[PDB]
Amino acid sequence: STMIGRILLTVVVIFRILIVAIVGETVYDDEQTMFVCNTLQPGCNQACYDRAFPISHIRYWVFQIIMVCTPSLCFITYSVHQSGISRFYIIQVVFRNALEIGFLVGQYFLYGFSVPGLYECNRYPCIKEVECYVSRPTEKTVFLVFMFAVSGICVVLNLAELNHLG
Amino acid sequence: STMIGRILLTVVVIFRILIVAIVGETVYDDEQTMFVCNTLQPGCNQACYDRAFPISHIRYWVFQIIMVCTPSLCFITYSVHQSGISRFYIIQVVFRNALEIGFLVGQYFLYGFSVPGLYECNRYPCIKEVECYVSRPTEKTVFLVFMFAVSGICVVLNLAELNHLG
Amino acid sequence: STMIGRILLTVVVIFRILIVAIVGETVYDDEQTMFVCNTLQPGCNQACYDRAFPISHIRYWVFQIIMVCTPSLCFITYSVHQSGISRFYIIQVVFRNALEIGFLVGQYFLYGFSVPGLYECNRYPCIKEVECYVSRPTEKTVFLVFMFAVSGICVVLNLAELNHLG
Amino acid sequence: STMIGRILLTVVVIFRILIVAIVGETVYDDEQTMFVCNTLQPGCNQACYDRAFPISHIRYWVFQIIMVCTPSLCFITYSVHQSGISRFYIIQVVFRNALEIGFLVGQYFLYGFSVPGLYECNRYPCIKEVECYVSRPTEKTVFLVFMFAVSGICVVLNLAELNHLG
Amino acid sequence: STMIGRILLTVVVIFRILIVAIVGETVYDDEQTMFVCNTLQPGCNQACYDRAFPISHIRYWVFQIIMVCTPSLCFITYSVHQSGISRFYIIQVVFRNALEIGFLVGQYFLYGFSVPGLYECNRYPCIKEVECYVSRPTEKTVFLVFMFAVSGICVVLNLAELNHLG
Amino acid sequence: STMIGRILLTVVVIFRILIVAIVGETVYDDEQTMFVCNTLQPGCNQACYDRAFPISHIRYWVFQIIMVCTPSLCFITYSVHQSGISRFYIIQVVFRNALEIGFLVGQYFLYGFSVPGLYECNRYPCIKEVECYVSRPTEKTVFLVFMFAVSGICVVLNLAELNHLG
Amino acid sequence: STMIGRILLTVVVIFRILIVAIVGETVYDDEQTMFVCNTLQPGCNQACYDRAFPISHIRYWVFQIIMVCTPSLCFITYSVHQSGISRFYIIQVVFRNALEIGFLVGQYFLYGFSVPGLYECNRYPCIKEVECYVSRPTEKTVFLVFMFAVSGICVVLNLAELNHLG
Amino acid sequence: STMIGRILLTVVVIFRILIVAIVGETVYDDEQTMFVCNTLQPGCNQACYDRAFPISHIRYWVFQIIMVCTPSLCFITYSVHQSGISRFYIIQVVFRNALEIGFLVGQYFLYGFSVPGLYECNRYPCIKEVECYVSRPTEKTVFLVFMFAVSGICVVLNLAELNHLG
Amino acid sequence: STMIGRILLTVVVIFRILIVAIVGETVYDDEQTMFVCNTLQPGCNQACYDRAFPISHIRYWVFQIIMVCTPSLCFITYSVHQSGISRFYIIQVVFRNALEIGFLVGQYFLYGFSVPGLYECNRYPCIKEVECYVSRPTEKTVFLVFMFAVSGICVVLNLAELNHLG
Amino acid sequence: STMIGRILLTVVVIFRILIVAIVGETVYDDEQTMFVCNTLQPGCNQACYDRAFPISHIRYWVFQIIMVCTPSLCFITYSVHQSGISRFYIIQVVFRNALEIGFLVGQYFLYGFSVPGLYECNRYPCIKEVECYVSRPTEKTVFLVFMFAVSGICVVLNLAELNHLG
Amino acid sequence: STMIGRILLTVVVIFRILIVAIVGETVYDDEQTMFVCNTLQPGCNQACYDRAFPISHIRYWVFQIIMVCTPSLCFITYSVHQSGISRFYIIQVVFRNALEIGFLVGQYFLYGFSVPGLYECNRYPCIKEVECYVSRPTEKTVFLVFMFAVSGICVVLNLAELNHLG
Amino acid sequence: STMIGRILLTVVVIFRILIVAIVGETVYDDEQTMFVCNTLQPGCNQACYDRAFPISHIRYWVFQIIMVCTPSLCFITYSVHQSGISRFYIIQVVFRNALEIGFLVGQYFLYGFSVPGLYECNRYPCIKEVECYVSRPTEKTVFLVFMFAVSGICVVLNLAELNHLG
Repeated sequence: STMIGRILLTVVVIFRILIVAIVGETVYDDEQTMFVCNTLQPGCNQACYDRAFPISHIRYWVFQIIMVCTPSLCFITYSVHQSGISRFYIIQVVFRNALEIGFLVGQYFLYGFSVPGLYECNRYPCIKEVECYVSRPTEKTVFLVFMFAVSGICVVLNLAELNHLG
Repeated sequence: STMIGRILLTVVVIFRILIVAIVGETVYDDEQTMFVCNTLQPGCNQACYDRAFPISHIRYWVFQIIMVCTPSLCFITYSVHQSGISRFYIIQVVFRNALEIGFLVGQYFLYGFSVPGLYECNRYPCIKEVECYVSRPTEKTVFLVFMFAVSGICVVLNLAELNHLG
Repeated sequence: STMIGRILLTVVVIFRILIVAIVGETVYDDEQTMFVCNTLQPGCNQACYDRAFPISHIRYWVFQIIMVCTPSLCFITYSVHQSGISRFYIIQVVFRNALEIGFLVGQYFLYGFSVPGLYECNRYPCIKEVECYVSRPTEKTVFLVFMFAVSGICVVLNLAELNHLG
Repeated sequence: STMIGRILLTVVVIFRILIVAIVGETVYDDEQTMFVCNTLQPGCNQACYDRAFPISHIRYWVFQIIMVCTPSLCFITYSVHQSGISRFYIIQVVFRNALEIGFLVGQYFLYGFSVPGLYECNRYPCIKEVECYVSRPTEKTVFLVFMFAVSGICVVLNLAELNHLG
Repeated sequence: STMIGRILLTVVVIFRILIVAIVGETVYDDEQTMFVCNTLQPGCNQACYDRAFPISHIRYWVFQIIMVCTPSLCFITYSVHQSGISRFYIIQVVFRNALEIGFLVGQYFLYGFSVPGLYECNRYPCIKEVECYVSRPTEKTVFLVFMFAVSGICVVLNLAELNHLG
Repeated sequence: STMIGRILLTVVVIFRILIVAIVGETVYDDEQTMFVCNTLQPGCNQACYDRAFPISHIRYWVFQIIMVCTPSLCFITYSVHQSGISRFYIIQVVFRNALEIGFLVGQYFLYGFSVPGLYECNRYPCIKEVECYVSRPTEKTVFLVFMFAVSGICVVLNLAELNHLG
Repeated sequence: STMIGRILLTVVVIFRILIVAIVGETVYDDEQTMFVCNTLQPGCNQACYDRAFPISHIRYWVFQIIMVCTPSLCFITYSVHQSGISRFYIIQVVFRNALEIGFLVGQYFLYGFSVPGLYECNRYPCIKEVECYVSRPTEKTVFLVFMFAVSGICVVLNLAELNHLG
Repeated sequence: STMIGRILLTVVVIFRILIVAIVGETVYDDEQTMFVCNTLQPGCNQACYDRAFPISHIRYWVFQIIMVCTPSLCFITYSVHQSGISRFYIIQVVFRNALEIGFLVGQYFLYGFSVPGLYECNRYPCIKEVECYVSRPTEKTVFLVFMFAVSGICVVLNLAELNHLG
Repeated sequence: STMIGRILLTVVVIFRILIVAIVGETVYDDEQTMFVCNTLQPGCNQACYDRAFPISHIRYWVFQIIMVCTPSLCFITYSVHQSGISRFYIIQVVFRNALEIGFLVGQYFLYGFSVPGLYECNRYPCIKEVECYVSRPTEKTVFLVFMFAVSGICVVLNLAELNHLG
Repeated sequence: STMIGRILLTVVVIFRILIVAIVGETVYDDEQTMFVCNTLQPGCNQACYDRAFPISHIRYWVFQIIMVCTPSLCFITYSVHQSGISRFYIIQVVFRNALEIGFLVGQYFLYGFSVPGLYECNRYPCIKEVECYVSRPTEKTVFLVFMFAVSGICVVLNLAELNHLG
Repeated sequence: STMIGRILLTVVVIFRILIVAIVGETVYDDEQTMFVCNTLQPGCNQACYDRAFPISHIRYWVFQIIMVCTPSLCFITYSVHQSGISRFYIIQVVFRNALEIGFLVGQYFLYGFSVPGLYECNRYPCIKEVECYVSRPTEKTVFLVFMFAVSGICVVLNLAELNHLG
Repeated sequence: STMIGRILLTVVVIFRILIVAIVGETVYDDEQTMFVCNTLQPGCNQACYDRAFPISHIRYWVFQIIMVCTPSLCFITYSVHQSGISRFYIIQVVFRNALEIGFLVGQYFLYGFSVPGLYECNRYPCIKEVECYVSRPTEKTVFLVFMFAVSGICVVLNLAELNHLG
């Protein structure tokens, strides 16, 4: 039972990396070029876009992907320099669990579960409140849901292994 | 008879991957830049494009290509870790068959058999119904038909092998 | 006499692949951005471009290049799995001949021998007949002629070898 | 205690290089295309952009990354040519410390701790003072803070090792 | 004396290839985007550009570079298949000489020795004669002269070796 | 004393190549797109840009980098073919010195020590004298100074080694 | 009682003429210049304006004013030529009554009682139905009501006098 | 019976003059400013407008009005100079009849009975045939019909008087 | 004392008429051409202008001027037809008083005492609330105050005369 | 016979004045606003219009009309001051004849008999020769012919009277 | 001496009225259409024009002309009604003097002695201070000076007559 | 001889007034709308037009016409009030002579004898010197010459009469 867990964890990790690397960068290419607001004021588009999307999804996902694989690099470097291993194993497993749970919660609190098509903006220099229109909301919603599902699976597997070792 | 089946399956898979990888990404490059609607309303182009093409063909095809090759990766990882194999063989064959049939049916229900040149749009903020015009419909229709034919061939071969093993 | 034939065939094939790969993709880059028609109607440019150039030359050439090298891949895979070979040799030679002749005839019937500088278009929504102007006709004509010559040489060599074996 | 220091230093260095290389170049892509000032004067945008951002952040970071790894290259070349090593070791450690502290102080004095959204410009040919608007200030602020934190960690580790050797 | 000739020939060939490959493709990038004519007629820019520059310099140079190295590929393939060699050596030397002289003469007759800054155009649909303006004439003139000098050196060396063998 | 000279020369050469290769090509990307002159005359921008910047800095630097490493290639090819070496060593050292001094003097006479922000242009078809505005002058000035310093260091080291051998 | 009727009739007639002559012509001056429809189709504005306002109010009112005073001119010309008068008097009174009632009914059936601010148009070449926006609807509504009231008063007075004579 | 004929003729003449003078000049004010054709060719609007409307209606009507009152001026001048009168009376009546019939027939042959909303134009420099759109067709049709009716009434009355005198 | 009252009343009336007639019509000429709102929505300018200024000041003043002089016309017509006069005198004085007081109160309730420079508009099709900018507010405020003062003087004089007669 | 000559001369003169005064000024209103040339050069329209039409037809006709009636004014002033008359009569008749013949010949030599629709212009700052397009050529041709006919009639009558007096 | 004073006063008054009436209204026609400010802000032109020119010169001059002739109208009406005259004469002379002096002082305090070509504006919604440019400053300065001189002459003459009567 | 002088003077004066009044005002209508300069600077057109044409010709001519007829008005007013006359006659003749000579000299010194088609302008805010283009130079030159000739004739006649009286 615990034999297949490692295989499934590795396959899920590789799948997530490949999906993020091959396709993600071209959905978000024209995010700001195709953002439009109903106004004649110079500088309102910049402020309203910056308020609507403080950090892009793809930047967050790349950062998370790189950060969640650091314990393995530390373990490999330690083993290479050596050339209490179980203590290092346990510590790295715990750290991986904590990092993954933290990142999942942060994603939920940053983005939610959908991308709406309209936005209401009231930042200077825009006069009172204006309405702005988003590009490709449906595809971005699908991406959000898919990423959340994959991260949940990863968390479940890590908890399973942690409870297996005891 | 069953000897040539594996060779033909491998050749078809490689051919599909190469065709999708080398040429597909540049037909769909200007999909939204060359989309135009007859109107003066800001934000109508975004809504009508999003309603006409919820998910691009190329995204769907890349996802399908990556997803239909996961059982082989699982088998290879299992064999590497080992260094009832027939049980794994049978299970992976069954899973491949199911995944391919599901993806083919999903493609048919998502896209149909052609891409029309005109589109009729009635989404907010567009007033009543408007007419929009598509880029490169004929080439996209040819691509659709070619992909459907290749996927059908793959399904036929997988069913043949499944019935061969028994 | 038959010794040099194989060398010349290989050199011609490699030359064709290199020529298509290095230079072809940048002549056709701006095909639709620099296409213009004399009109004020929205959507007329899309329809007239789609009617004038249903499939781009470069797409056809890439498809042909990939398709005409499949018998070699099948032969290599068969030999690798084995690790009546002459029957496979004869069959693959025949198939290569048929594929090359078919593709040459298809090219002739699709494109002809030149690219004109003006086009007359009468497709909806354009009112009556309009005149449109093409980008880089002379270079494209040169490319067409060069490709036809190379394909003819390849056909001649394949027929020579087929008659040599008997 | 001193065993883990080298591992952590190497991991931090690799992390910084990867973060700068993979994501940084695409945040700053449209820095000058999306810079706008409220005026009708030709040439005012160029002058005001040049005054606001004399050197881009990414150029400075690439230069610093390349410059802080030169002592290692010198050491490797010396060892290769040889094929008082401790004297070279001490000297290169000292030089690395000095370079890192200098670069950190220079960053602080060049950029500060945030990127504001508005800029006030009074350079010829602009008449009196004008107001200009910046692109993506929040993301750039986050990047600044992250880079400062990483560089501080590196400085702390280098000082720790220097005091360890004595 | 004949020892250094081969070394100088190889170095010159590699230098020419590197110069053409690294820098040439970006001087000619905006050739047609920055071409302008003084007129209000739609379609006049296309016709006048096509008449002024039938084939780009870079296309011609790439074709020549690829074509002048085919005898070496034939010789290598012959030697590999073998695993009267002097007859092949002599024949390939003669063919190289002929190809290089032909290409040099063709370049001279196609392009001349300079690129002027103004062009006078009288092609339909332009009314009578119009004046058009070229991009980056000085750099292109420098490139032309440099390429001519290199090709002349190559021709001289090939003739030297041909006379050396006798 | 003469041991470290070779190491420092190699490190400086590699540093210069890396700096030119990684960052230089993107500072000069928009040189002509963001060049503007105060006028209504068609064709004046082309003439004034061509007069202000006959050859780009990056082209000159790439050419110099490639040209100053040819003696090493000649030496390596000679050694490979051999498989009076000191005569070749001395000759190549002398040639390297001459080439580097010539290129440094040429740079000084071509470009000077700074890039001004305004330019005064009086070339046909511009009427009398006009004023034009440059993009990113400060960064280009910094680049100029840095390159001059590096080249001076290289010249000093080469002269040192030449005097060392005697 | 019948003495004041003639005075009131004359005063009302003069008042109507003055009101129409002095102010009416400048409310309707920009009727078609400030008419706008939401579309990109050439020729749609003309068709939709022509369908919304077949005849301008001011043209109708001028025609009516001129036509309702013809019997007086006929009577004056008859009297001048003479230089059964009661028969002419009765006949002209009857004709005036009939003309005024006919014109009032025609106005009601042509225009109604208000001018709306939006219009829905479905005439060729407009595609399907479009929305258009009117200029100065409130003032035109006030004018309509005022004119109707005045005409009603005139009709009442004419009927009163007709019944008075018997 | 013949007494009322003169009165009715005078009243009709005055009515026609007043109608033409007060209202006609402002319907045709924007005839060429609001004329539009679907094309990008300079000079096509001028040619197509000139071909569609060689002479404006209002010019023709003013000319006719002035020309049909010349016999009265001649008669008055003759009487003033005198200060066979019946011969002059008869001659002027005949001339008036002839002029009025000629002008009515000319109007019918020049303009017809309606103004269409679309026009098809094939004059140089327009390429092939184009479609153009007219301003205020309905009002102009009403004007045409009204003028024809009035002129017919005038002709009938003149013939009546001519037959009365005998 | 009562002798000068009539003279002052006549002079004030003539002064008001002259002031309104000579200068008023050219202050309000460009009221709608120079009205601007900050928005990209078609049709918002029309709605917001119509809501801000339902009836122009000049139209109201012309109507009032014409309406307040009708009793004099009635009196003159009565006297002419006659060719209890005191009863008519008293009645016309009373009617003039009532009309003037009513018009003054109506002006106060319609317009107030100033014209502001900014307007806030929330009418369909404008999205939420927008800001619009007025032309020549100061001059229009001066006009308003001047007209109010003149009308007040007229009312005072009419009341004085009414109380004088008793 | 000579009695009717004076009447016909007066009627013709009055007719010419009325025709020129009422209609002529509005055909030529938009002469320069609707003049267009195919070019991008600033200032070419002004030069080409000034070269095509040095003096407008209407200016010439007004000048001629005023100048040909001066002898009558001189005669009237002489008679008024008096309050050899035949000598003045003869002299004024001769002067009128001379002035009319001179003006007719000048018209013929200035304008010819038609107005063409296209014009070829080669004046600075236009580059080489350009093509320009005229407004309302047919109506202007009709006007030219009509004016020539009227002037010819006037000349004939004046010569008739001159020969009558003897 | 006092005889010529009245004649000169009348001539000066008539001259001033004629000069103001015939030419003044067309210098100020395009005051706001040709007013321009260097900015991209909507609504800044309106505010800055309103602040620079609160009341137009021509409005002030028309008001003054009408107001300074009221005493004569009062005197004429008094004389007509009469059909102590010296008391009225003296009173009207005094009132004329006071009105003229007041208007001259008001002109000086409102406008000064020149119209500058540049204006500096700092009113909302303009950001900080902007620069605006005036139309026809020199002609307006000449007009100002001429009007001041004429008014001064009038004041001098009125004072002369007042002192003459005593 | 002196009898005809008065008649010719009156006729010339009336002719000049009529010519200036009927035609002059419409040649200069579009003087500033059709003035263009080759530049991108806001405010340069205003400054350059104001420098080229400080006072319009028509304003100067109207002022001169009004000013040269004041002595006659003074004489008429004196005669009317009277109802040494020769002293007034002589004085007014002298004053007329002086005024006419002064105005002619002023015209010559202000305008010269022709209007050129190009203008060179160097006023702030224009950068250095720019070129501007004038509207209708030939017609304005003709007008200048005609006016000068008429004024010269008037001066000659006035001097003749002055010498006649003695």
